[PDB]
Amino acid sequence: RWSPESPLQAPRVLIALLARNAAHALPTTLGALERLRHPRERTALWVATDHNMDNTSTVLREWLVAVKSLYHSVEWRPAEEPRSYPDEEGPKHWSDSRYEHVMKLRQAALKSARDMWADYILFVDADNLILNPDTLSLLIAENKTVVAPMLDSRAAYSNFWCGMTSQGYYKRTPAYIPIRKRDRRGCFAVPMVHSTFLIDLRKAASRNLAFYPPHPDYTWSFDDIIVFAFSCKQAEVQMYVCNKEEYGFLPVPLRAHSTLQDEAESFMHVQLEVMVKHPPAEPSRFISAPTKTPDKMGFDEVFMINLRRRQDRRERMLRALQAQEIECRLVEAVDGKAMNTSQVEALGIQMLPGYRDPYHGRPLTKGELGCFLSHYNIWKEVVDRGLQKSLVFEDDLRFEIFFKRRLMNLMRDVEREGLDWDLIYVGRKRMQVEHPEKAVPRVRNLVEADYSYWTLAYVISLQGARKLLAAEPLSKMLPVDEFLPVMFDKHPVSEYKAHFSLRNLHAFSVEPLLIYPTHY
Amino acid sequence: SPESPLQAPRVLIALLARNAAHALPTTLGALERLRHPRERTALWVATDHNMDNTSTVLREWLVAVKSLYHSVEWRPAEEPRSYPDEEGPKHWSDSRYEHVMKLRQAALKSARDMWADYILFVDADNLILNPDTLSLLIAENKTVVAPMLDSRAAYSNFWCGMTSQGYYKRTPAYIPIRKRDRRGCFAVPMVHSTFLIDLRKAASRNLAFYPPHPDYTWSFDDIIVFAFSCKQAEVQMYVCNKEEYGFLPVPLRAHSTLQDEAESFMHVQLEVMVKHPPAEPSRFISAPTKTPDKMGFDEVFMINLRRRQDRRERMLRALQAQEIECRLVEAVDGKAMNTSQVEALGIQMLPGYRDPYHGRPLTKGELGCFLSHYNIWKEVVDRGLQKSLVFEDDLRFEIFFKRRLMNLMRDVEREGLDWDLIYVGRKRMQVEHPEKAVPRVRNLVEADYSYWTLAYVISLQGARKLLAAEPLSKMLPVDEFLPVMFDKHPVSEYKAHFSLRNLHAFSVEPLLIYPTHY
Ligand SMILES: O=c1ccn([C@@H]2O[C@H](COP(=O)(O)OP(=O)(O)O[C@H]3O[C@H](CO)[C@H](O)[C@H](O)[C@H]3O)[C@@H](O)[C@H]2O)c(=O)[nH]1
Ligand SMILES: O=c1ccn([C@@H]2O[C@H](COP(=O)(O)OP(=O)(O)O[C@H]3O[C@H](CO)[C@H](O)[C@H](O)[C@H]3O)[C@@H](O)[C@H]2O)c(=O)[nH]1
Ligand SMILES: [Ca+2]
Ligand SMILES: [Ca+2]
Ligand SMILES: [Cl-]
Ligand SMILES: [Cl-]
Ligand SMILES: [Cl-]
Ligand SMILES: [Cl-]
Ligand SMILES: [Cl-]
Ligand SMILES: [Cl-]
Ligand SMILES: [Cl-]
Ligand SMILES: [Hg+2]
Ligand SMILES: [Hg+2]
Ligand SMILES: [Hg+2]
Ligand SMILES: [Hg+2]
Ligand SMILES: [Hg+2]
Ligand SMILES: [Hg+2]
Ligand SMILES: [Hg+2]
Ligand SMILES: [Hg+2]
Ligand SMILES: [Hg+2]
Repeated sequence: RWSPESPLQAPRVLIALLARNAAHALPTTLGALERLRHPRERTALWVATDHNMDNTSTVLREWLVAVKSLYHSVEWRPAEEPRSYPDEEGPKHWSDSRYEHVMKLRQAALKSARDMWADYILFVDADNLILNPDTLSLLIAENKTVVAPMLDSRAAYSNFWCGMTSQGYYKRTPAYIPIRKRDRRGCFAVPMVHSTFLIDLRKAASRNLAFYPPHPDYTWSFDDIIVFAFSCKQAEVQMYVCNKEEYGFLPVPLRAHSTLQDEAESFMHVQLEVMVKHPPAEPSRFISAPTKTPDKMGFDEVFMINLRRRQDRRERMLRALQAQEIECRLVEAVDGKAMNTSQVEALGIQMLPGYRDPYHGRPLTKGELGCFLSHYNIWKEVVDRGLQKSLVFEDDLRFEIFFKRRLMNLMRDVEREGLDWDLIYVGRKRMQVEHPEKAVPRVRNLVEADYSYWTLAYVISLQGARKLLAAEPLSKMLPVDEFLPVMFDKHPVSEYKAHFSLRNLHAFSVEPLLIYPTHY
Repeated sequence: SPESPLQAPRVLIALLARNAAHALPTTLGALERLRHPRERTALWVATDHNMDNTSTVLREWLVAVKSLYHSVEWRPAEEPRSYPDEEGPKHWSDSRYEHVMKLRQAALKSARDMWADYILFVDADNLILNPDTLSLLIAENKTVVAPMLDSRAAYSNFWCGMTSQGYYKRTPAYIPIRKRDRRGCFAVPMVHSTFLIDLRKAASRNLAFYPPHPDYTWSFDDIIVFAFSCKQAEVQMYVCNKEEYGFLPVPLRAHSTLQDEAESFMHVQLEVMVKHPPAEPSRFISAPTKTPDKMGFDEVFMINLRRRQDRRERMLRALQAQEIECRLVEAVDGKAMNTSQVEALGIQMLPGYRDPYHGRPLTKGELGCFLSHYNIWKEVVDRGLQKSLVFEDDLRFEIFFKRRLMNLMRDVEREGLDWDLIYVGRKRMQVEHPEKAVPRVRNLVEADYSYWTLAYVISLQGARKLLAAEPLSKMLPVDEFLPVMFDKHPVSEYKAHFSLRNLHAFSVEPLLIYPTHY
């Protein structure tokens, strides 16, 4: 008699979470873990926290209490004191006692998974955002013994190495950039994975894996990730990294003598990078992130141009500026296409005689017309209200890490030197890259702006706002990203610089640039 | 790079034990030798209401094997030693039913909480001889599957039918399955005693040993309550008889005794030693010593060829297991005798004898076997043994052999019967009508035509009567000479050679001994 067997229950996963100074990331990080599409009754939690300067253990304790009954089991190993290691130089310094402790901890979680008869153990670093709720299911689907999902960072850094040096050190290989950029998809054999990975405790070879102590043959640096990677070689366990689709994001590690504020702002940029192409990563419905209070970054006004019909560009920028604690005045963009020929003449608008597109040879467009009038209105607002220094934003731009501190420290450097400036580029397209642009003395990270090509973000002074308006550019209409290089006298074509007489604009540019385009 | 093999599935073995010290050495030994990784095996043991030292045997064993297994849970309860609503140790009251259901439910919750793949229930007196039984059960990929355990009777750990009220039901399919005529895994409405639950299956979440399903309207029986639970869960129960798995004692009545259970499980060990080597106990438990008596006889002989070492070791184990002591008599190899030594004893075949089956005359094997019995008949008269039991070396002992045989001889001597021979093992040739019973002596009948000499009781008066006929000059096989002496041999040509056939012969009814191979 045939009788159908019911389905197998999902694999039994232990999620091991080591947390130190993670209160900045846990609301977003733990919310992502809650919403993993894996049955919570087939999931167990293992949490260890210690050496905390922030209220990391308090956030964890509240979250665990809220989700304890949903899971197969929960282990909780806090240690309030000491808040820092006796042999450390700072919270971001990986001393030997911190290496040893974290190794011992991962080993304890590994043993705990073995003792509770779990199929898999999943390590997730407290600052690792597992955005894809299917990541755990997808990693189980690969039937590997140690597999890791390639997480995206702001740079080439990711949670895997492509080469090793037979001494344990990092090593670039030609295949890293292809894997990193997902040009080659799949799962690849690599000598190193870290941060987040899945161990298959069904595999018999996993019984020989060990986070601590180092293997008896280990003769490398006292590094936690190196000790484990060497343990996979001895057990002949091939580590794999998969990039078949997007899984999550992670911040790039900081230097030893960095600070907790660096780390909190570093993870905030991760949230920004997510919001470039995704909705904002939501927090847990049981953890609440602290309320932020913004400012104008010491400016007289921070503008943001936006066309009302581009509603999704508006919400994205407001979420990004809010997350960076930056306040803006929304300026309605001049819809250049909605202006008939009569309203164009009503403002004395005439294209510059003989203008041709640098890459197609076309006259000025209605889009570039409405774009020039948008910046033209802001220049009018600057002169009317007498704002001495203002920052101007557009609606499609991504922010660099530590954007707020980095620009504010330039503005306190430009001010302390009494620089006679009109236009400071926060984001442009540098067109003169043969010889380097002349650096501005006594003001670090600032150069004299040569021929640029964009107006994504810039600082303008009241002096510069009058200079632009006094050149009456409405009758000599030229796209705004070319009219500015005409005003500081670095435009390549001289048939354009001839129509404008006085071109005494003091233009500078932040170096490196603090803002880039979204879709480049 | 090649992925390593998967580990074996995680199995929790659940063991309820009450008054099982008689079986735990042999039973626990069978489990510790299961071909299934101990690191992938966990133990769950609960014991209570013990009148024997069951609790001490388990603790002695668990302490010795704790370090070898993934986990060990241990639930003992010394007081009380019996249920307040019971009529005896073998009576299943509602408190006993309720407690046993709670223990199995507790074992199921344990298996679930420790994330085991399977839970294997094994009754404390179930001898899982086959070390691969666990592996085989897992292989069938069933949610509730049981191995068919052999018993001395038609009883096994499954039913083929069930009534609309939850009672046992015979079906035409039970016997073919029970005798391994139809081999395979069959869907049945009831399995118990030893079975495997697949906790990987989502349906197993709905199984519960306790409490009964809210629709349960049947009797408060532990196995039926579980059976109805799988019905509500739509989980099909299976039993597999593809090969020999293990052995099971047949349950006893509510008013049976502990010694009945102890001796009933001993018979399981005897049954194993028929076609299999002896079932060894755990090398971590000391089996209790046994004191053998002569069962009140003046002597117990065992005939055996010195060359048949295999038969000797098997009998000396079955006897020692039953606390029976025998004097070993070396048989006379009638095949190693040349034609000169045959005449040296004054031996002549009875004129005209031939085998009633293939027509052969008396054989050399049938010669020395008569002489071995002939030499024992002499030692009886020489030593003056009033009552003696005579054994051979290919015997199958019935259940409760020692007590049933002693009770018979006690019923005989208290009645003063003029007896000379009492068969204990034989082939009854009168099968049309039952043989004439002996009044006032239960389980004893007058021996009609019989045909074996497996084992028998012989008196001094009867030991003289055989030798008085002087049979060496007119020799038949010894199993045909006796029916001549009590005058039941159908051949009047043979009986005509013996002038006085005055032997008074009897037999136990039913027989207590049968051959190893029929
Ligand atoms: O004493 C400690 C130190 C760290 N952690 C926790 O362990 C993880 C370490 O992640 P960090 O962000 O603090 O460290 P990095 O981002 O700089 O990168 C890390 O990548 C690996 C972790 O996956 C190795 O730990 C490596 O040495 C280390 O540089 C985090 O979950 C952190 O919260 C602790 O619980 N206790
Ligand atoms: O209070 C108790 C009563 C029983 N048992 C245990 O229950 C198991 C089965 O009991 P028995 O072998 O003594 O009883 P049976 O031989 O008659 O076989 C049983 O077969 C089924 C499955 O075991 C049911 O339990 C049924 O009630 C019963 O007949 C044994 O391991 C016994 O040790 C206990 O641990 N504690
Ligand atoms: Ca990190
Ligand atoms: Ca039993
Ligand atoms: Cl430094
Ligand atoms: Cl320093
Ligand atoms: Cl804002
Ligand atoms: Cl113990
Ligand atoms: Cl049978
Ligand atoms: Cl029955
Ligand atoms: Cl003996
Ligand atoms: Hg690679
Ligand atoms: Hg590794
Ligand atoms: Hg430093
Ligand atoms: Hg705003
Ligand atoms: Hg059947
Ligand atoms: Hg059942
Ligand atoms: Hg003996
Ligand atoms: Hg014989
Ligand atoms: Hg028997």
